[PDB]
Amino acid sequence: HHHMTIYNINLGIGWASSGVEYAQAYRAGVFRKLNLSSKFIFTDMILADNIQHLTANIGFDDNQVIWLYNHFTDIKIAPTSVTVDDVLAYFGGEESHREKNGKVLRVFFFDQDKFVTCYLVDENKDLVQHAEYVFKGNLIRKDYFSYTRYCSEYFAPKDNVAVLYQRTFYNEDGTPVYDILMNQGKEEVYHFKDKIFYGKQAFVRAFMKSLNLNKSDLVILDRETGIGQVVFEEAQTAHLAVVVHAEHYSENATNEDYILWNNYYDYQFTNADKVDFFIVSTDRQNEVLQEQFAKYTQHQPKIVTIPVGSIDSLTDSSQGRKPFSLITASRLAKEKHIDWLVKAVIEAHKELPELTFDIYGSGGEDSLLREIIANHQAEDYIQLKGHAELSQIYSQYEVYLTASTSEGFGLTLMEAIGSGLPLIGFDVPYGNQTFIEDGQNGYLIPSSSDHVEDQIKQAYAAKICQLYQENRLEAMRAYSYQIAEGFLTKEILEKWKKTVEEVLHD
Ligand SMILES: O=c1ccn([C@@H]2O[C@H](COP(=O)(O)OP(=O)(O)O)[C@@H](O)[C@H]2O)c(=O)[nH]1
Ligand SMILES: CC(=O)N[C@@H]1[C@@H](O)[C@H](O)[C@@H](CO)O[C@H]1O
Repeated sequence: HHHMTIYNINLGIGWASSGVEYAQAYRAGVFRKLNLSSKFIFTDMILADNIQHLTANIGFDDNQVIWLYNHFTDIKIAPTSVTVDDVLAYFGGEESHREKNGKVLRVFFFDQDKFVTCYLVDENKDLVQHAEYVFKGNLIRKDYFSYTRYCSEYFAPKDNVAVLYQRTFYNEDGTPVYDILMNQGKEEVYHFKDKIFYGKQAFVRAFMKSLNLNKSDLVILDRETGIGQVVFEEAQTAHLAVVVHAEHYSENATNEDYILWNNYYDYQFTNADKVDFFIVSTDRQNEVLQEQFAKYTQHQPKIVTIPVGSIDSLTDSSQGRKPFSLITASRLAKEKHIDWLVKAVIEAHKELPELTFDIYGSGGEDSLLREIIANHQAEDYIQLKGHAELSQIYSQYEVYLTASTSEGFGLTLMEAIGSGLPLIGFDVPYGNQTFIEDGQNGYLIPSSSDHVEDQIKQAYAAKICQLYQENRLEAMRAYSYQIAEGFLTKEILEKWKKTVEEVLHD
């Protein structure tokens, strides 16, 4: 490549990803619009799914995607198109019968000692994402497929448990490119046939060098656990930007003489002299971080404010908004405190029996949330919707609720106001203070460090009730759209263009 390329580095991606991954997807949308060459690199081993299925889901174009382990081969990022028949060709013939159970297809043979389990992309299609080969009860090999087999895993029995010892990655023609020798989940040795790498760091270094980075390239680092030093070192011949996503230090641990950074930034902040610029989503975080660099460190890095999201256009309700309908959208994670919202809604429902509350997202808090709902017999008006595509969802509702105690930005807050939702949330930095004008487009609720649950639920309940009882909904929605005009894609393109124009040239 001769053209400027923007390389973006993250660990992983899933069906129900965090805002970090969605922010990357927003950024990809911007780079496409600016007709700029970009790559989004993921460094995690992802085998449970075809990585292309995940990236396409979130909206990356296939040619914007680099997967670390695939990169050294000539197999392109692609959807799974291998069939059951294609799969069975890798294993010996003579099928006796099958068993199907959803996506799990087990193919039995007359050789009673062997069977193949296929894991289908779609229960009602014959596309096979990966397959498992079992001999006399023992798992021996797993193959992984896109348009051909790109990876095999090799297993041997120990105490009757299958132990992974080797992973091999292939080229299109079926020849192996490299083997990873495994030890209890650690990728210890990467054997490239004519050379060898010891440890993932060395492997990632080789990857970085394989990019042939030019001075006019930009490396943007989103997440970096395990690989920071190698990325930092190899990015010096290009330009290096670090995106700060969440709150970046611990207030409770910090005092006049000592600061405790967020673990995901400690490395980057310690070595800020190696970073060309940091990116933050709000000016308040910008100023906070700048001050802390001056107060606690010997660095004075460049820090630019670029929102991680933008709104293409405001979205109007297409068929109207259900009366008294409430929405929240997040990972079901402790730091979002959706349980406080559920209890608040149960309470407000005493005064407004028409209230409903839909909860979008996935996460380990689902068990607690179901328990609270069951305990109050609230199933008919409070529901978990799962992780969904939200673009058409928000404008079907009246008001958005958040009990998150901290947001670097909060993409669902931006998305919510872009669809004309008033917001009710805690008066906490940074996102809530960016997106909520108390009394104009919703309410900011004072937060306390002791976090008394009874007080919290009473406050949210009171505020929800007040919005409806004082007839504030029309005015607040209108004000949300007004705030949202400050977060439109047109503005953001210019911010990126400007930043890109400054890394290109000087
Ligand atoms: O059911 C859901 C819930 C969330 N999201 C997306 O996940 C991202 C969450 O980002 P945010 O900044 O709100 O929270 P984070 O997960 O970063 O704390 C947003 O872009 C949402 O649109 C989604 O697509 N479907
Ligand atoms: C809890 C928290 O701070 N989450 C931040 C979010 O506010 C921000 O929108 C996103 C994308 O930058 O990074 C997140 O993970």
